[PDB]
Amino acid sequence: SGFRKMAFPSGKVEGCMVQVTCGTTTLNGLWLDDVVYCPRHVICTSEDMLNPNYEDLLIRKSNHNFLVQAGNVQLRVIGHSMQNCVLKLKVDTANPKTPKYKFVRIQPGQTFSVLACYNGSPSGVYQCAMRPNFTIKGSFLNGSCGSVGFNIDYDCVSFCYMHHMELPTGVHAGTDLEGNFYGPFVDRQTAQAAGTDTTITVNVLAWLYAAVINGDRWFLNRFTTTLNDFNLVAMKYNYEPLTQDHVDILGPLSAQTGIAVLDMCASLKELLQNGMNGRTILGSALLEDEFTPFDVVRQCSGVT
Amino acid sequence: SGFRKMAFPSGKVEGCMVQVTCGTTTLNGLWLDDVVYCPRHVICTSEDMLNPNYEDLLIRKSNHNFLVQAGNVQLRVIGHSMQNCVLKLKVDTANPKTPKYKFVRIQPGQTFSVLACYNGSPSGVYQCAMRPNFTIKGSFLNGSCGSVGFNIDYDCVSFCYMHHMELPTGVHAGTDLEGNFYGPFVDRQTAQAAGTDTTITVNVLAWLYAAVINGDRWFLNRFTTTLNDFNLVAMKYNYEPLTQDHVDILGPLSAQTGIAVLDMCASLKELLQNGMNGRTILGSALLEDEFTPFDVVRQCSGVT
Ligand SMILES: CC(=O)Nc1ccncc1NC(=O)[C@@H](C)c1cccc(Cl)c1
Ligand SMILES: CC(=O)Nc1ccncc1NC(=O)[C@@H](C)c1cccc(Cl)c1
Repeated sequence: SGFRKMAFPSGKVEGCMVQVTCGTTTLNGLWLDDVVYCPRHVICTSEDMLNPNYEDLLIRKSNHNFLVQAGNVQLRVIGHSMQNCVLKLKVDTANPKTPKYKFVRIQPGQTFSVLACYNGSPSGVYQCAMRPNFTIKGSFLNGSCGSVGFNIDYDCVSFCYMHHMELPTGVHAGTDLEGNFYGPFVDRQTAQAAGTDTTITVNVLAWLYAAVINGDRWFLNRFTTTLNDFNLVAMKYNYEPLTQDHVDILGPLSAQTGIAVLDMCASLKELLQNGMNGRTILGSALLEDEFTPFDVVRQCSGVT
Repeated sequence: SGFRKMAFPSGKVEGCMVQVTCGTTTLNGLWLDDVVYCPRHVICTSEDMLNPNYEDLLIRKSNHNFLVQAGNVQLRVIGHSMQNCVLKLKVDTANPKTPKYKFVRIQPGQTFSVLACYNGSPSGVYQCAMRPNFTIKGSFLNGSCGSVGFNIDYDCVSFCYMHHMELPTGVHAGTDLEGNFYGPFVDRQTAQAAGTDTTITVNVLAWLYAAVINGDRWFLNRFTTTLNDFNLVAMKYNYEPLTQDHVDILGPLSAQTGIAVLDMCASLKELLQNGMNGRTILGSALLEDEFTPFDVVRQCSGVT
């Protein structure tokens, strides 16, 4: 028992982190096979970030200008290319620690672990959710760019995020491993505001099921609701509309606890309308939305 | 910017996890050099756990009864001994992945990362605090025993916790790596209640400093207090009394923000007396106490 914001074990990803330096700029790269992936803004100075022409900037750069270091050993760069907002540096040595991996573009509301890194060295690991507005609420400082987000399926690492930018709001923006930003963000030092961030209803419901499984039952009531009635409440509280696909994914949790999804929706509706009244659920005084139904089942079943 | 419950990268510890089986019981072991450390209750059946005589139980066990597996390879057991509540299994092979390590007995209020494991395989990593009542609020299921807690200082892993037991309360109890339980707990299936759990005042203060550093300043007020006046409030709200040692440790955070420790104590006093009024601090609707002043400085400076 007990429920925690749990991250995947980070070892397979630690073995891939390298330091990439170009001119005066140093950030992190991801070494998989004979390719190092890093944010393309490594070729920029803070002066260039105001309005960078990455094609023209990359033209003044050769293989020897990209310094890649894996711990204390230098990798020889034999090729460089730009794919969307990432640079791909071909090195002459395949990473001997390359795990079985995939590149995946996650959907908003899905979760992933982040291995924060500085100068190619891992500092920490935490669990994140891709917000419905395509930002992440991470913990990143200057030098953290190139830190990756991932999921693990037994022995396979699915890389889904590469950190690129911190908005003036203090929220984070980045790309998939093909260099496509999540959301409308561009890799430019300009005012970019994150749109309205809604609460991931299906995740809050999954977390309510985790609370019931782990003993916290005070919020359960004698009521039920319909998808349309619940969604009228969800709109008012900036919660994502619940669909039958969401109800379907909550099926295993509903079967485990014996509580119908719409009954759990009525508990959530009353929690939205009346608050927690000073009470807590799984040690939290607010409705947690960064656990997917898959995360709840995984943690409550012990998937390694 | 951004503040998260961050765990240490787990790779060095993943390379040490093994599966230990004795009779019908399977749990996790920690392989360092030519020794495997695991909870001694591995020699018990659930029938034995009611009132186990570990000395008599261990007498009916030989080196060949302890099956140690590191992934898919079997380790040859050449010795076995009981040290307090842990068994030490001498194997004929030193772990090639043994990191630089230490065994440390942490103090209540200190934090550490847990690598939850099942059948010698890592499932996840999360940050914990040793509660003032010597329990931890973790996430552990049947099979998780032997999962360890640790801290990392550059390249050295300081192992501080080994998971042994879940109390009927749903909180967790375990030992240091010499087999000494934290708290009054015994490795027996008997009613053991965790004493009163207080809030780690110095950690809440450090987290208030992290909030100020990261932009959340609404709670700052025009007031100050004294250690004795603040402690009268701390007693009423089951908060650990603040000492000058605590004020001293908060020094770097006070210097960074320019806010005197006693001024931050007055903000905390008003937060205790009036609550958050529906507001949040670092995404939390309650006062967080599982970040030490060292964790705040580390996360806010990017120590790898
Ligand atoms: C100073 C500082 O803490 N930065 C950071 C902190 C946390 N994450 C990233 C960063 N870095 C950035 O956001 C910068 C270099 C930037 C600016 C404009 C566009 C892009 Cl793609 C990147
Ligand atoms: C069933 C189940 O989820 N267990 C567990 C869940 C989470 N942690 C540990 C455990 N295991 C225990 O607490 C058990 C085996 C036990 C009982 C009495 C004394 C000790 Cl030292 C140990």
